[PDB]
Amino acid sequence: MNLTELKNTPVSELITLGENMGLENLARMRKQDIIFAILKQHAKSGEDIFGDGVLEILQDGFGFLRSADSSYLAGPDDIYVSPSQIRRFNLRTGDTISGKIRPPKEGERYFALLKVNEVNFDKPENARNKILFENLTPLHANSRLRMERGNGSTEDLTARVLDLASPIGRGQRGLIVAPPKAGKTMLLQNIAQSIAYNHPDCVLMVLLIDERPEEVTEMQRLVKGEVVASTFDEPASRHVQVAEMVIEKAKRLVEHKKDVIILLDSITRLARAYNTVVPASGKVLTGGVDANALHRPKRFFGAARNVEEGGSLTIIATALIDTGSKMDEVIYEEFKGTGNMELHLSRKIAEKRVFPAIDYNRSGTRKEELLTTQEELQKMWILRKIIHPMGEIDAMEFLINKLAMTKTNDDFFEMMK
Amino acid sequence: MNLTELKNTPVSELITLGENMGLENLARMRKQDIIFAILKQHAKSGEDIFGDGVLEILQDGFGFLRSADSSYLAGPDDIYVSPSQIRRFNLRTGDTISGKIRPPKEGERYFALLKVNEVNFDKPENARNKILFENLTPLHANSRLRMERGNGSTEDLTARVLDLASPIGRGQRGLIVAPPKAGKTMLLQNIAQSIAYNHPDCVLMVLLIDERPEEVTEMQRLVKGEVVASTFDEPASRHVQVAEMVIEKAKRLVEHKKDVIILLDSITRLARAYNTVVPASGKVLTGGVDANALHRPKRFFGAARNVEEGGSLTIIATALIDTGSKMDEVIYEEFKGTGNMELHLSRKIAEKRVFPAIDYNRSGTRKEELLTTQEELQKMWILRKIIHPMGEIDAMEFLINKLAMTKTNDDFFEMMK
RNA sequence: AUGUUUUUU
Ligand SMILES: Nc1ncnc2c1ncn2[C@@H]1O[C@H](COP(=O)(O)OP(=O)(O)O)[C@@H](O)[C@H]1O
Ligand SMILES: Nc1ncnc2c1ncn2[C@@H]1O[C@H](COP(=O)(O)OP(=O)(O)O)[C@@H](O)[C@H]1O
Ligand code: BEF
Ligand code: BEF
Ligand SMILES: [Mg+2]
Ligand SMILES: [Mg+2]
Repeated sequence: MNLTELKNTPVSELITLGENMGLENLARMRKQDIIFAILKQHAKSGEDIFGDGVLEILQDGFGFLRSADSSYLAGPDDIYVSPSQIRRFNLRTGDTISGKIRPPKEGERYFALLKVNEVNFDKPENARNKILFENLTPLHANSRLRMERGNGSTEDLTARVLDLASPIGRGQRGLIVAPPKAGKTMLLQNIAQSIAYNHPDCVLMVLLIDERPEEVTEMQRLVKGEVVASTFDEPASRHVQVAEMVIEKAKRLVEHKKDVIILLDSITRLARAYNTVVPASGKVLTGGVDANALHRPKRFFGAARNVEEGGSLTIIATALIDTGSKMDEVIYEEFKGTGNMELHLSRKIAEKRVFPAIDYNRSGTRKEELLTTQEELQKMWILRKIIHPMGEIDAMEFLINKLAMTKTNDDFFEMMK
Repeated sequence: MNLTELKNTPVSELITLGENMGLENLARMRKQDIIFAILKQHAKSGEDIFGDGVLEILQDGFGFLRSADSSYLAGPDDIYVSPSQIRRFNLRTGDTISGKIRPPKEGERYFALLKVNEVNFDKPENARNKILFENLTPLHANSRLRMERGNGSTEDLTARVLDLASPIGRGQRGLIVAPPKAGKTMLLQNIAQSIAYNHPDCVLMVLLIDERPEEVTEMQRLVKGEVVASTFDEPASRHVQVAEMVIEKAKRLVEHKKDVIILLDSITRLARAYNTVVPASGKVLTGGVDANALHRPKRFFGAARNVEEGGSLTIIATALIDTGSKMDEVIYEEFKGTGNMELHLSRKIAEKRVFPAIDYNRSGTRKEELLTTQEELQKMWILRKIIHPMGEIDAMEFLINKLAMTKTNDDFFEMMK
């Protein structure tokens, strides 16, 4: 008796099971209400019920166990967590809790937690003694997260160009700067697919705030990982809540020496949401940005770091420029002094239908020698010195024509000499 | 005895009928008052009266049935809908209701609804069980909505250029960016005529907010569809109300697997109206735009989506640029990074009296391979690569001179090779 | 109202 197991079951089988259990007509009923009635009827027989979810401690002291399939939205099937157990096990926002639950009695509206069985997918004896995320020693990117497929596919050209322009390692904090209508969607899809193919052990999390739902359901059915999104039909409060829950879960996972990867596509939208939810202080800067509005996105971005004791946190955010709004322009570069990695995309190259439209000149990675060998770094330096004199479109055409001849970049580097 | 039937009748016949029924002199009376008196006299004999309209639920709990011929304006002949029936049939704003009505008794001012016969042009048993619009899975444009006439007319050149620049499919969410005095009116008229000619099965709705009455009555007598407009003589409150009613009706139609097409021509004017009706919060951004003013137009724009279960919602809005106001430059923009189709028009080409004055270079459609075949996409790519080096005016002249030689674009593509 | 917008290189 698990909550996620009943959530994954279809509607027809749940209706059939409820009709066999002998309850009210479930055809004219919601799936969540059907599951609730089935759990009630199964607990009336004396059997136990189990559930799971991410903890969201409220300001009063209690909390609930949000579900991932609903993008951490307030649902009727949330498991109530008393503050006594929180104080007894030192629980915090983001801790994954899995234990026995019971249906609400007369006068209650949510399931109660009796005994916790597993904390953060581990024993509670290992979670009671742990080092906080704020005390971990940061470090630079040491492990190399190669994005090249290696299967010789035609779509691998984007990953090869990305590796030649800006290699990505564990704990990297980069930025994907690109004007609208440049190809950010396809680039993010390719990055997510390459991460899921090359490094399936890492925890991939794609955050899409204030996006077109069709794109949400497309990304959810395309990438092999977790997708937490919030369409534009929701207020900025839900955006802030989702961002906080995601970053808290990422911190709790990193605290257990896990490799978390966050592919953010709405850093600008997140900053707009934070500027909308912040109370007015009577002081407005140039472009309509509050003085204390960028602090929360600043911390959300800076949360990414590489841990020496174990694990890492990678955050790749895509910033929006040339959107016609001065607020986004002020945000983007305020954040430019940030992202230890900038991958610029050119609109002029995208208009020529030359995919990918990557600005190789302005791209780059700091401390790239820690992720590449000596000969590889020398070859990349020679390639950059050869590409720099040529124009952007000409350099992109040259790179595409030279990478189409071979499958691996090593052969291209060997033929360049 | 139908309301719309009496509304379509002329004034002279209604006056004659009222004089034959033996009532007060109807020559010095309004047509609506004449219809009201005729309905009263006909109901005094014991016969039944029927009406219809779009439901507009008020904040208190009751509602009225607005009429389409009055642009959903508050009229004396609105049918009152009690909240009891709303609670009994789960009615919402936008549901088309058609049932028996009765004249108001002593102390009443509006017609009452006794029994509902048809809901959303369908049986109530099919409307009681339905999936909300917020739960439908979005998708990209799959079905091709070809705009080419095919009759070899001289006006078909605009549709041919539009198809070669940006093909339109079901569920598309585009933008027509053009400075003033460019030819937006003729272009919108041609688009509406091509939609009514090629795809007469789709529900066409043209929304004109804050425009001149002459243009309104011109569009109403030119296109073959529904025209809901609101001239500048009305406050922004009526603009917001009309936009809400139109989008709610569109959502209710899409919920019944219908293909709705909305040709918006005032996205900038709608954003200005929303910025005017929003209460001041003491925080003004660059250009005079409120922080929470663009949220409602953002949702109105993002409502457009393609449904996998059935139906679609297409919204083609025309944004205004270079109007001398910085608010529109932020308002029209901020919207640039939202849609997935931009059809730019050049003022320099319009000054040369070269119609249509379309910027073929900056135009385009994302995921265009889902609406065109392989050979068609290759021919469009070759045409774009040939047109790109030439200047805007030169490319437009070349395209016009090459399309004037033949009737179909297939012959042009075959002759280009 | 100052900042924002005006405003840019
Ligand atoms: N690698 C690519 N190959 C082919 N087309 C692409 C590629 N990247 C982008 N595009 C085209 O650009 C359009 C928009 O790209 P997108 O990633 O949505 O840009 P952004 O996210 O910056 O708005 C897509 O619909 C696609 O047709
Ligand atoms: N396809 C066309 N053919 C001929 N003249 C046109 C065409 N499109 C626009 N025009 C001219 O431009 C004028 C204004 O066009 P309009 O569509 O009103 O531009 P906008 O809507 O951008 O203000 C029209 O009065 C018309 O004379
Ligand atoms: F319009 Be893109 F997604 F920035
Ligand atoms: F003056 Be146009 F209608 F934009
Ligand atoms: Mg995008
Ligand atoms: Mg116009």
